[PDB]
Amino acid sequence: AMQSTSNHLWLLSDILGQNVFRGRHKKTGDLFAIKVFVQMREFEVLKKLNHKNIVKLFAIEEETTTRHKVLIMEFCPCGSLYTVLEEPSNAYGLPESEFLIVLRDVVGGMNHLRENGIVHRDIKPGNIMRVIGEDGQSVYKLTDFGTEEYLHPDMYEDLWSIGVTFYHAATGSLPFRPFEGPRRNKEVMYKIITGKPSGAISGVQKAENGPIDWSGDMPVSCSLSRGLQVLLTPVLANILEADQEKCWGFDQFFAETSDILHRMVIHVFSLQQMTAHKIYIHSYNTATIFHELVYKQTKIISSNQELIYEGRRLVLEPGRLAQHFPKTTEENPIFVVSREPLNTIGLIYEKISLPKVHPRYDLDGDASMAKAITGVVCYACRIASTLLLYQELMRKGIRWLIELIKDDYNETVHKKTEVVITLDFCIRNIEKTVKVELGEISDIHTKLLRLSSSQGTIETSLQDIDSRLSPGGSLADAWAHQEGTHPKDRNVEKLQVLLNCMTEIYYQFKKDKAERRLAYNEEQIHKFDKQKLYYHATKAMTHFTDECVKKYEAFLNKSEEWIRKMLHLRKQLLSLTNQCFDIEEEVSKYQEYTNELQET
Ligand SMILES: CC(C)c1ccc2oc3nc(N)c(C(=O)Nc4nnn[nH]4)cc3c(=O)c2c1
Repeated sequence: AMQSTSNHLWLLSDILGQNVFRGRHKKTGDLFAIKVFVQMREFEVLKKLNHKNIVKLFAIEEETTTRHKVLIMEFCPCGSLYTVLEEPSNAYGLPESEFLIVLRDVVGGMNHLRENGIVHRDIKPGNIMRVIGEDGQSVYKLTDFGTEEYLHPDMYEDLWSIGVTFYHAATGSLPFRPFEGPRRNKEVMYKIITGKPSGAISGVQKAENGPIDWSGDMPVSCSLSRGLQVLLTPVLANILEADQEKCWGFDQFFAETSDILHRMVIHVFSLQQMTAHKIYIHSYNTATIFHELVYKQTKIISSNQELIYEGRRLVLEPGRLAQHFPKTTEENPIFVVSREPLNTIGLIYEKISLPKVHPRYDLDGDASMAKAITGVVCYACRIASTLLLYQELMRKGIRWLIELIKDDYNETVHKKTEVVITLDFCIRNIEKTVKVELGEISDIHTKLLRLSSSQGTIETSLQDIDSRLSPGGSLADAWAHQEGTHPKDRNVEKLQVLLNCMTEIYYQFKKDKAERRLAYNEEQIHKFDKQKLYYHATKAMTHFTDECVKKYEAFLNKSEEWIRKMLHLRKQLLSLTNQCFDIEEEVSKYQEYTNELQET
């Protein structure tokens, strides 16, 4: 039993959205999204609507048995944005690149709809479908053109649900949540929106009939980079208040969003702070503004920013455009160091624990619980891989920094030889004439011998530093390989195994919730795997805090000491080379003084 048309057919079991059925064409076999329910104009005008971010309405037919108006639309095997947000890997926010894709498609689609003049208003993650492009990345489209959670305070009685959708995608949770959720606390919801704190974007009621925790910045669990949060906070803040006097409008919205989308990414890893950062800078900006953003994200003075890339010093000309910078990834960034002592902070993340498991056999409660806990383990896996990444970037940055310091030492050796050759060829060229009026030479020797003495002290204090830049010389990078975690331990994948187990159990509970009840056998399987879920999560957190976190903190403290040692050595070597330059010119005051007398 199924429904058919002149060109398409569909089964009622393959139901998509509740109606829209997953159908096929009678002559080609290609799958289509079949929609089964003045019109003949407003639909044919929707036929011509062609865009990358718009679900192409293919045709309009009439069903066989009921003669209903059936819409032949494009099929999207992946689902909607809401389906993507239901996965545990996005329970605390989408990945950064995926978020940029969502923003680009949403803006690029709504701009086309405004060029054609179609207001959507009800724009939720359920109205944004996701397909797979020919390149592999996702492509999001609009289709159905409000919802109880995405309504405007005045409509609750256009740029609002867009902001709520962007916050939901960036943080994994809704911006305005009462205690018992937007259900019986619905009035609180209204009181939360009419509280319009202007700039703030978040308000969480963490107690029944309690207060509302307001916030203007994104939560710590947000997986976006700090720079992307800096550029994203005002865009949401200015489109989330009931005042039409203080609303941006689509012109300012599209302008600022287009400003964000046109910025290339520069990966910069603060080594002395052990903190990774992404600088969003246009391709036409100069390196001065780049140092400005690096300062605004790391508090490092622009003139003190010394950059390292691929094992070499990197000098950025203040006028060099950003698009001509070397291409950098998350695993091959541009290390920034400074001569000023910097505090060793490390990674900042939200420390979440395991929510307790309930014994009540509840097909809905076990589903929501499994979703929450699996999202927690996903966050623990993300932070685990991020800590491993910070440790490896730390090892590469240190192993490069020691070689850079040794290069500076080698240049100091060059200048030292330049001073020694002149010192000898000027202290003995005078003794050539002495062995043939006495104060003019005695003073010279009493100064040149001082020069050779202090120069010798520089030699000893230099060979001491070369002894410090040797293996095991109270400055070797050997402890970094023998402290924190490594990809050899395979901790990220060790957590990802239990993550796949808990994800399979979660999906099976998602299938068990659709069924209103289970048989006895399937019930006992549901309970057994419900306990195995708790065992998997407990083992995962045990392996996370008692192996990844401890090693990371040991490596971090050790790094905090080695940073002090390295800064000390850098100041010493700088002082020594400076004591090699000012005496390089002090021997220039004597090489031309008496060695060249005046006589016809
Ligand atoms: C249940 C999930 C796995 C899934 C898989 C494929 C899907 O494939 C779709 N392909 C479309 N073209 C539209 C659509 O155009 N509009 C629409 N339906 N419901 N809400 N919006 C919707 C869907 C789905 O739901 C869907 C879900």
